[PDB]
Amino acid sequence: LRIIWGTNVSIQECTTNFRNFLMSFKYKFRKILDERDEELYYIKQLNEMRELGTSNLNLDARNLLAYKQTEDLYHQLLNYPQEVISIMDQTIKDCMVSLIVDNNLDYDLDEIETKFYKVRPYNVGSCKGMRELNPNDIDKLINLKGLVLRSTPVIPDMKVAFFKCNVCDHTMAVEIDRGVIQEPARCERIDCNEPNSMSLIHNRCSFADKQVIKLQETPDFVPDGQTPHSISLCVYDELVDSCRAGDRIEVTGTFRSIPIRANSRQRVLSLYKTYVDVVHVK
Amino acid sequence: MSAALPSIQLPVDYNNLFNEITDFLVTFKQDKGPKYMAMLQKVANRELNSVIIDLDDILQYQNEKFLQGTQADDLVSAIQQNANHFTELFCRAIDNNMPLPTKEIDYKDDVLDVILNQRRLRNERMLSDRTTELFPPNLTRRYFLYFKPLSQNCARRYRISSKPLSVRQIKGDFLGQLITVRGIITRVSDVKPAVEVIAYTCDQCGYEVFQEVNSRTFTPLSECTSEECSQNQTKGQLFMSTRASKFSAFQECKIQELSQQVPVGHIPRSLNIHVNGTLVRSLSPGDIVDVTGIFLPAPYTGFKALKAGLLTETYLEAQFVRQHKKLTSDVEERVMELITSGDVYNRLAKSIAPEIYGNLDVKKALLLLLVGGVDKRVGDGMKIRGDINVCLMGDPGVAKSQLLKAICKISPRGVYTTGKGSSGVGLTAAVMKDPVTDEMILEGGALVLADNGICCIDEFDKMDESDRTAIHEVMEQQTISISKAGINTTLNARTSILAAANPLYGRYNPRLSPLDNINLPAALLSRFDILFLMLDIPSRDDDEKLAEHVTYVHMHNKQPDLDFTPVEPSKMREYIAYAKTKRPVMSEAVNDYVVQAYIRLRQDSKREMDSKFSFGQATPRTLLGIIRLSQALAKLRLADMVDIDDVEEALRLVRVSKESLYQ
Repeated sequence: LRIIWGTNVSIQECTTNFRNFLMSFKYKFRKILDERDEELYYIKQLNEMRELGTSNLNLDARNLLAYKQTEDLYHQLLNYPQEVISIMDQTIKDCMVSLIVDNNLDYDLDEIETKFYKVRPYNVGSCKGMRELNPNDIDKLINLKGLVLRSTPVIPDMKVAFFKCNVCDHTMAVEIDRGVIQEPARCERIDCNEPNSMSLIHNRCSFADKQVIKLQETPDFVPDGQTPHSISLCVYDELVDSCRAGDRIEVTGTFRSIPIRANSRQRVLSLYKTYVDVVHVK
Repeated sequence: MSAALPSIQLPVDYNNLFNEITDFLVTFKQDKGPKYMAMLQKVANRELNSVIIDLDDILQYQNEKFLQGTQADDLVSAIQQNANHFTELFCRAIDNNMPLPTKEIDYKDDVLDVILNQRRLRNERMLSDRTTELFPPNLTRRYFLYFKPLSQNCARRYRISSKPLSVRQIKGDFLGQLITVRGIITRVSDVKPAVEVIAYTCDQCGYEVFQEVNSRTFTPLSECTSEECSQNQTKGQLFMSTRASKFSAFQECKIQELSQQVPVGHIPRSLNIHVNGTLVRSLSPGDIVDVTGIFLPAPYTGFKALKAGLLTETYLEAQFVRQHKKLTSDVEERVMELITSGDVYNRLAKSIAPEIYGNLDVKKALLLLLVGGVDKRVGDGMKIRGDINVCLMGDPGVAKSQLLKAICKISPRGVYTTGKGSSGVGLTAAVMKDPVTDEMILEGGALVLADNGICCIDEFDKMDESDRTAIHEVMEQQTISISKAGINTTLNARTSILAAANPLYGRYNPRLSPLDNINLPAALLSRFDILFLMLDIPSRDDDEKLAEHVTYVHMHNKQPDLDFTPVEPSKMREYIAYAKTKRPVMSEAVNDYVVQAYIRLRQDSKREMDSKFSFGQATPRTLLGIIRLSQALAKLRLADMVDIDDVEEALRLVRVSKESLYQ
């Protein structure tokens, strides 16, 4: 198969593994909750978003341990949680096509096949607070229980750039997808023009949203000496303006750390700052 | 280079110590085989990451070098000379004598397992991919080192470096050594990931450039420096990587002095301490502890010319912590000692606070409230009142403060307070100034941290503009909040109140009207349950006994007497905690006996109607409180006997708490 330098994860068996997990399910999981429903919650809901148009599937993600297969998927999910969502976002759009190929009268077969969807695994495992966050927890899922305090308005992100030098007309749009904007040093739109002054027409290329939110843990069974400390949030999608400040929270997020510039005007840097990146809140 | 760059020839070298750590191989057979090698096996199988290389295994190793008459230099000499140099030659001795594949890990069951071997094989196959950079030794450790000195009778055997010196005398030649200091830990920061290794990827060659981590500021390098992706017309542009960069633990703390070994002069000063390895998350604010560790100064690297000439601002680096002074689980033998001996109403009354004269009524009124218990599991949305509050008043000269507050410093989770400091605005939490780290945190007072405990207050006439709000808001159920311009979130309220109001000038005149000295009528006559008094009447027989009472404590130093065996406070604490796990349910004859009690409570209170002595006009809020303390005393003395006699103990207390002014 295709093995990556970065991860150790597989190829699209999980697509095939999801489909037999999803379609041949109809109920499971009674064995842990043995007290003593003929169709799975996901199956009817998969038809529901098809006729609502929404882009969000709130996956319980506590089924791969309640299914005989998908164990290695399940433990890769708690171990490479940036690639495996990017694999799973390809499946749901294609599994939507797997219901679209049945009846060809279903919303003209183009427009619900252009806007992307996304998934939301949540309630995965459990944590207990903040005095357990060890440095080895680099790319894992964390299940916090705390309190939101205050917010900020949205600052924008750099998802696409724009350029134009002083020729008559040049509307290129360079992508970034990094921490590095790359630039040319030669002209364009002619066969003979020198290394010209390339200008940065900033207010033309589109930007999405982003919001940082400050959290402090709820002082839960604190031993009457310790002060509840802080951590921050970063959201990307349309979970903005729904996390208003002042309510109890249970977040479902990944982990990330960033460097800081030590001098404000140099690129020199080293006690890092971390944060979390939310995939789904509650 | 010239101008005194070479030094004098020193007789103390390192190669004589380098081979002496080579004979720290399997040779120490006194202390099942090589014992320090046995600990080497319980780390490689990945369950614990702290070795302990003490001085005991060095001194006994020097004890059985008493017979080999050869030149063996001293070890505790050099390791107190320059202690920090004794870890880098140490790790370069373990690797030649480390048994590597002694564990069994297949795919999972180890963090960062297949990928480091993926990384190692990606560098191992690239060790022979020409038809090259070795690992810096910091990459493959997955372990740390530690040290531990001695202050036992081995120091009195034969010969110091571990006397607990204070911070005051420490500035001399004690810089670059290993010294322990006791203190009190304050200013606990958090745990942040520090850097020890690096990995830049350029996405063209994949050759991850490694470097040692220097001080807190450093700089990335260029992209045309490598061996494959360099040296052409195209160079891969470098950037960082997270998962291929191992990160450590780090947390900062500050010490002070014991306030008993300080001289008569100056104030004590602080000191900086760090952590490494895995001693982290093991200190607390208020720990009367001591740390043993090694010494080094640090450069400042900022504004070093005009200011910062040769200032030093050192810290100490930690090595060991020796912390001090810390339910049917090998403790049931003392729970039986209360069950077999019995004696609830009197021996426990003499147990808590036996250091006064008389007043067995009030020492009994408090022990019932030190157990509490869930009032009623209401289920529906009827949040009933619990946790009644008793207030005191009167002006004795027996220093009333250390009567009540001595109970608070042994009772569980019961925080002390006073008038100054956390006033009624800072009784709850608020937002304040912080250091250069995350400001606008929610700093608290007492009630946001002492939930469901004891709020032992004094000085009730102090800061009353904020306090008079503060007492109602906890007597009112569940509105401890921060109604500021920051947030409108509200937290719980479940704590009992024990108040002691001081009178007006001189004595409270009992012939005058009461409430001449307490300023809250509405807080008292309707929202409390019971009162007391500490009035002083002249009486000859008691005071000479009270005179012998206070003079007996001076010639000796001990205070105990009067045929009472003193009881350990853990025993009743276990008895309270066991009593808090019962919660009996009342019968029907008890509510039949209180309706006749309240009628007899109604009729006589509706006879006086005067402003001479008495308070109250028989509220049901007093009626529900007398049900509250009954099941409380039925909780502590649970023999499953909720009956007429159990509540007869209850009205026995309300009649003696009342009319304490009639003398």
